[PDB]
Amino acid sequence: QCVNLTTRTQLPPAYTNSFTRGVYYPDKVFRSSVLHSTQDLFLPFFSNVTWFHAIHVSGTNGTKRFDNPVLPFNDGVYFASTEKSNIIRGWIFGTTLDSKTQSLLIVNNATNVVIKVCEFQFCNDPFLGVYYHKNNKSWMESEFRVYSSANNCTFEYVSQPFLMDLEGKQGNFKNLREFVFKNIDGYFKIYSKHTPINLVRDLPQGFSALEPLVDLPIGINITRFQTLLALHRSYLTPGDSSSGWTAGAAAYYVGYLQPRTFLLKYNENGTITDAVDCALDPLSE
Amino acid sequence: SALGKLQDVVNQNAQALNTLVKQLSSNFGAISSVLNDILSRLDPPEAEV
Amino acid sequence: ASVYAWNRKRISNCVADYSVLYNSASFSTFKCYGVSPTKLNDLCFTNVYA
Amino acid sequence: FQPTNGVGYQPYRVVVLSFELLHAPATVCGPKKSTNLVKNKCVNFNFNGLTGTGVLTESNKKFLPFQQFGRDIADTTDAVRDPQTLEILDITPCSFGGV
Ligand SMILES: *[C@@H]1O[C@H](CO)[C@@H](O)[C@H](O)[C@H]1NC(C)=O
Ligand SMILES: *[C@@H]1O[C@H](CO)[C@@H](O)[C@H](O)[C@H]1NC(C)=O
Ligand SMILES: *[C@@H]1O[C@H](CO)[C@@H](O)[C@H](O)[C@H]1NC(C)=O
Ligand SMILES: *[C@@H]1O[C@H](CO)[C@@H](O)[C@H](O)[C@H]1NC(C)=O
Ligand SMILES: *[C@@H]1O[C@H](CO)[C@@H](O)[C@H](O)[C@H]1NC(C)=O
Ligand SMILES: *[C@@H]1O[C@H](CO)[C@@H](O)[C@H](O)[C@H]1NC(C)=O
Ligand SMILES: *[C@@H]1O[C@H](CO)[C@@H](O)[C@H](O)[C@H]1NC(C)=O
Repeated sequence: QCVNLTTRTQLPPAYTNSFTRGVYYPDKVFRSSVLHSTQDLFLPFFSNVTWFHAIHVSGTNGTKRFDNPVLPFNDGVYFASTEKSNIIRGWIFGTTLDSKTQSLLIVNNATNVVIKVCEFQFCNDPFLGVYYHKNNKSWMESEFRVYSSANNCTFEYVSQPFLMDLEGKQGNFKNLREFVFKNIDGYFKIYSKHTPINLVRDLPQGFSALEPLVDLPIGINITRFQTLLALHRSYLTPGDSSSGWTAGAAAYYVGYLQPRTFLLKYNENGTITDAVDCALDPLSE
Repeated sequence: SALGKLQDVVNQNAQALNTLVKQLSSNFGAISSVLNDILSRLDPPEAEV
Repeated sequence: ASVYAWNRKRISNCVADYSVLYNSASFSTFKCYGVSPTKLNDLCFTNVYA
Repeated sequence: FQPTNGVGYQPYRVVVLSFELLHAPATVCGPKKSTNLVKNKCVNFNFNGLTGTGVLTESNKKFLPFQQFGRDIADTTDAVRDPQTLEILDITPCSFGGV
């Protein structure tokens, strides 16, 4: 069900600064009140990341900003999305995305999460579909035109079914989801952290320690990835499969990790409460 | 900051002990630092070396 | 399945307990080829075709 | 498969179980054994890959839900969580000294 979307103007992306974020637990070792100094892949402090926009307001005279470019994957991605209506709904990590090599498919659709590893023939603009009704007032996930064909697969994974909100709430953003995707030694270790937020603009300041989530042994050569957003096709916008789709309101930040030394500070329970950089300023060094 | 020397002596002793302890996790030109893995995953001559 | 339509049963991500096959009394042939059936409890594999 | 033929013209359901090693990390393997929890004695322990020698007391160091091992300011093994039961132990070498 590949369909090339239209009515989407171009605009240079913005760049928001990351205020001391992107510190995860390097290992599974317990330390209480220890100023341990580790060396691993992290995000440099006070470094600005690309701010991809996704909004559709009446002020926008036909822009329909729906960004999902095929971003590179050097060593890691500090994926952080400020959603309020659950727009960011999966990732399409891969290597070639032309039905020749395998690609890690992590998509949390309406029922549950399906971490599938198979050879897929992806389209040029993958997305999900949620259709709104005026009779029973229920948002339903209908379109699943991510890929077009399957092949001989490999280790997959499913989970128990559940139901999310799926409602276009109004107001500022109320959730923040951080992720770190590293891939070394055939291990796609994923970190996660969910903290509340009451902001409507660029990533807030603070500090959080991302905990390990999954260590799927997939063994791929992922070097280029993309995002999986979702539209809001409703009764308002008319047209066809190519024109007449809404975009809601969301935004996701994408950063890149670099090898640099960090000085961690473990608390009296085992949770990292503060950390300092080594190569930022003379006082930091 | 009145008893500086009494604290400095203890600090130097603690640093010396910490360095002596940390000098056990060095390769010193060998394959690894753990002796049992060296004597298990290697032939007798190179293990003894 | 049939002889010309042999369906494979590729299975992974499990704990294979081989101590139930040869400790049975309902087979006729157990001619393993160079796998040491009594030693399969200490060898790890990636995929097990069936 | 008429039920009147000999012993050489009957169905024989044959399985062709095979094994092979790829470049991906192994995810299917055989089972493992476990011994009893003999504490308060200088014994040799091997839980999940680490070795050592010393008594295994029952301390109160609370680990994180995902953390498994435990060290100190000297970067040495001090407390390992039991795999079977979620009980944080404590590793301390037994008596040693001069006479
Ligand atoms: C979308 O455009 C690309 C490039 O022009 C083309 O290869 C692809 O076939 C198009 N999609 C469909 C569904 O035709
Ligand atoms: C933002 O990052 C980009 C990286 O290409 C670059 O323009 C510069 O480092 C930053 N600019 C500003 C204004 O923060
Ligand atoms: C969500 O994905 C699961 C797994 O493939 C599938 O069984 C289910 O039908 C999907 N739900 C929707 C609404 O597409
Ligand atoms: C809601 O209404 C739509 C539009 O007729 C219909 O397709 C759908 O089945 C309805 N769902 C329920 C649960 O009534
Ligand atoms: C899947 O099929 C392709 C082409 O037939 C083959 O090269 C590959 O080894 C198969 N197995 C995989 C990708 O695990
Ligand atoms: C550490 O854990 C103890 C035990 O519950 C708790 O009382 C204390 O507040 C914790 N320290 C924090 C959260 O900084
Ligand atoms: C393992 O089994 C024992 C009983 O045989 C039980 O007490 C223990 O809780 C089990 N461990 C886990 C992690 O389920």
